[PDB]
Amino acid sequence: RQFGHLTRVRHVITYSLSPFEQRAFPHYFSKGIPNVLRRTRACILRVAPPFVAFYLVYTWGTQEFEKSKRKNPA
Amino acid sequence: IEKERDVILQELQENDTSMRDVVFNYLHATAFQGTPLAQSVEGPSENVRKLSRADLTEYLSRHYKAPRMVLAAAGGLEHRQLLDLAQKHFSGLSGTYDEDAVPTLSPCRFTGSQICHREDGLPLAHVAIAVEGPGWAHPDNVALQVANAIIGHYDCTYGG
Repeated sequence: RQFGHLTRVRHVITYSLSPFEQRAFPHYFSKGIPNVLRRTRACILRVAPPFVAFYLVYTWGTQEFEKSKRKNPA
Repeated sequence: IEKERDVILQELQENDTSMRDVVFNYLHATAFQGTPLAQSVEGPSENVRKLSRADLTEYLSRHYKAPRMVLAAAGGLEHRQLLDLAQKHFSGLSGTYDEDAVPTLSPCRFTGSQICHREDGLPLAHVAIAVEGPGWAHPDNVALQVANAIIGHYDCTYGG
């Protein structure tokens, strides 16, 4: 497979520029970092909470393990 | 003015079919983007439905000026059959201007950029590529016309 018989396009226009005629990293700090946040807010809720719970079962799993080795009053 | 304002909007429809001339109108539109030179000749359909007599009058009243005009002819005549006749007829022309009315040129820069009107439904694909040219005065045009001649041309009929 290759270019030439993939599929159909009609009445679409493309505007593209050389790289030499433009900076490589325009608005890297300005527009990116707000876009990092918006990128972040849209994933954080359904990514962490499992890993959040993991921090607790890595927490309680060791604490409850430590106690079991300490003697009892008997 | 109103009739031609319809005729113009009949030929923009035609030049869509003059696929070759669409390319150069795209080519000039890119490499010379941002300048007046990216403009078409007949103009967009929008401005043609908005152009006034005064814009013509103002456009006309600035560029048609003797220092930036020429007359020429050849074949069957003598140069002094002619000089009298512009001395006769064109002597009344506005050979001057309001001091700040006649502008000179901006150096039109050059861009390296691609433009593509993707259209798979049509028979063939008209394509063009080019670079910055030197200009009129620069003598190496006599060089480059050779190089193009070295490469040349072909269209589906030459028996070679």
